[PDB]
Amino acid sequence: FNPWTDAALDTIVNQALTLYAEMRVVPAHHDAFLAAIDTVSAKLRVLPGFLSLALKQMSGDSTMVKNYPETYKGVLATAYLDGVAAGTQPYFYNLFVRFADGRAARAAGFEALFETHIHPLLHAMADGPELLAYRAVLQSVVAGDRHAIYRGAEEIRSFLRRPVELPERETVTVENHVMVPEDKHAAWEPQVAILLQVAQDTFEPQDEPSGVGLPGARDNRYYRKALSTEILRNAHADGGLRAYIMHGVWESVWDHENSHLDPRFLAAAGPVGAAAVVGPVEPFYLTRRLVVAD
Ligand SMILES: [Mg+2]
Ligand SMILES: [Mg+2]
Repeated sequence: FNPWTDAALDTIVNQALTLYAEMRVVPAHHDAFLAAIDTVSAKLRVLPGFLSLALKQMSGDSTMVKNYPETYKGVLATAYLDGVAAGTQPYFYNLFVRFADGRAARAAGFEALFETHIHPLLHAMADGPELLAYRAVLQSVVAGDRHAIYRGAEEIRSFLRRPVELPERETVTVENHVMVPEDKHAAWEPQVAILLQVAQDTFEPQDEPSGVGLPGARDNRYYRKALSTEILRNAHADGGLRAYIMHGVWESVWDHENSHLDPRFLAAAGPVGAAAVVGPVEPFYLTRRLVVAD
């Protein structure tokens, strides 16, 4: 069940494809792991049809995605960073490798690169047990930012060529993970797309003069607009379930959490959340590497 093999990759084509991994890395292997990612990204960036690569460290967990009462807002905002600072958790890293189309993805030989450079570092200490990675191939269904919604294959490629999450900007990424019944997913996708209009348009206070909003805080309901939103579908159903990630980038944890309290968002998300039979789980991430094509 490896979706990164030649054969798996043969089965898919004319749109952006993301090779995607969720990994755990222990401190003893961390420096080597980042060196390995840098070795791998140098090799990938020069390949035909390569768009971007993002390495994101899980930093906390959204509570407002669950619609807990506002007293719980942001209480796990930095909890994963704290686990690294306590040594109680490994590093959790997700990797996004975006290609122009299936031919580019297929040609890239990513599985080999991963096996050579990254796989050997994904073990605990003794040496110890292998920490298994989640692996997927993901399609970008629809995407958007503060100015426009991107629906065509080429418009979405272009969006993926200019990621906003440059590490030095200290943006906060969210990945809202859900599974929808496979027999419902086609009908559901158009409902999800209204979330991109909400993301493009909504902020608090609504009259903020720069047209972006004010920074969120624990003690207010303000927020700046999302920086970017992208709907990722797993290219392969998991039997009767289809996995999605609503991939968002925000200026801060508080902007995100406060966005979830806005009645405009709640009204639009209600119907979308109705079809989710697993999740939502929506962690926070910091972008540790961002690499674009040469
Ligand atoms: Mg090139
Ligand atoms: Mg969210």
